[PDB]
Amino acid sequence: TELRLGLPGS
Amino acid sequence: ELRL
Amino acid sequence: AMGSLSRELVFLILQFLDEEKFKETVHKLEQESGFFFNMKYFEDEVHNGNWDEVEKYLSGFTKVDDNRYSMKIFFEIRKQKYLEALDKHDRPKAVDILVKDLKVFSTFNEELFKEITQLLTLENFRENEQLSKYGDTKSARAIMLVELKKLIEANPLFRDKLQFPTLRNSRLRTLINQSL
Amino acid sequence: TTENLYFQGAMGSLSRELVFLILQFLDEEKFKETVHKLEQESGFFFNMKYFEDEVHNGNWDEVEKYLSGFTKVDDNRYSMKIFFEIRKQKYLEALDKHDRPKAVDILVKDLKVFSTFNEELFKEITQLLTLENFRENEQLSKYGDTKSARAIMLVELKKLIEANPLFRDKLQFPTLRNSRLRTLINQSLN
Repeated sequence: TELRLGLPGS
Repeated sequence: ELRL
Repeated sequence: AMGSLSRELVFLILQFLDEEKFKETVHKLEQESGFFFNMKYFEDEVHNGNWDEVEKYLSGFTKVDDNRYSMKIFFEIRKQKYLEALDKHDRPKAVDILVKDLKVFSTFNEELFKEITQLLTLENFRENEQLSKYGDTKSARAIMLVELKKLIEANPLFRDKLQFPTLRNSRLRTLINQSL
Repeated sequence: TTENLYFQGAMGSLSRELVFLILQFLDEEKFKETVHKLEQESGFFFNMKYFEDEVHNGNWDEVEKYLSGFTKVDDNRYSMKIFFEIRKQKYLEALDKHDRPKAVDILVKDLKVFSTFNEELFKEITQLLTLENFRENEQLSKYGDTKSARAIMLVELKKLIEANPLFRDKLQFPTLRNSRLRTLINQSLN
């Protein structure tokens, strides 16, 4: 599982 | 009335 | 029959509180009992950026470390709150959000926390390629809300908490009138 | 069945009686925030123990929202004095913490409404901002600390509430059988 800086929903 |  | 008698009573009381228009009471009961998650209420609080209430309401149902969905829900909300503070050019507030709300996520991914921290020094956070398409507060909250609904609907902790039962109007009042 | 929902039951509306049955259920379930939000929104019962604990802790926003379910600031002379004393205390606490920007914000947003009623008083209150210590003012020379002042103010707030026609009759919880709502619904469903 990863958390990302990008906007939710890619 | 109110007071200090 | 809604499982336990306590659970059935909570649902009957929620209907009564809604008919009497005790609106804040409805959402405190949903939160404290944890029996029903009101998506419509949650969507409205998020739309309005009422972050303290959003987290207090969610806390009746889950904690940040319960599972991967709960972790991403609090992460996305706290990231939005931080980007809004940077967007209003309020760096003291953004540092306060970073330290108080986002720091917990450094225990999962320390490099991501460093990248989020580095946005503080940009003239515009949109200079970061991952955030270049961020529009404004309105567009960003709507996009975040689409993701939050998916995370809540897939979260096993919200199983049986997303459907209000079909009840005849004033069910509690009718049952009490029948009791005596 | 000769039984009423509770001992003082037949005296109010059914909605009022259901509110009291629900309040006991919420209390036994320990849904504390729901209890006090229901008291406030229904306006049927003023919980003196809860108000005391919220004042003791200086939770001023919650103290005012709670009071707002029972009275408006300008309702009568007791309500006026209740709100004035609370806002005066918040203001004095800001000055004691040497937070003059917060004190002027309390003065403008919370205490200014009282200037219409008493112009000289609001001017005297305002003038406290410029003192090195507000205890220099003769009428506040006996002010001890945050703990002592909140306790003294609470004694006065209790007397004002007890004398206020809007509260004086909402201070005693009615007499209910144990788990009354739970017992009646359980028999009605069976």
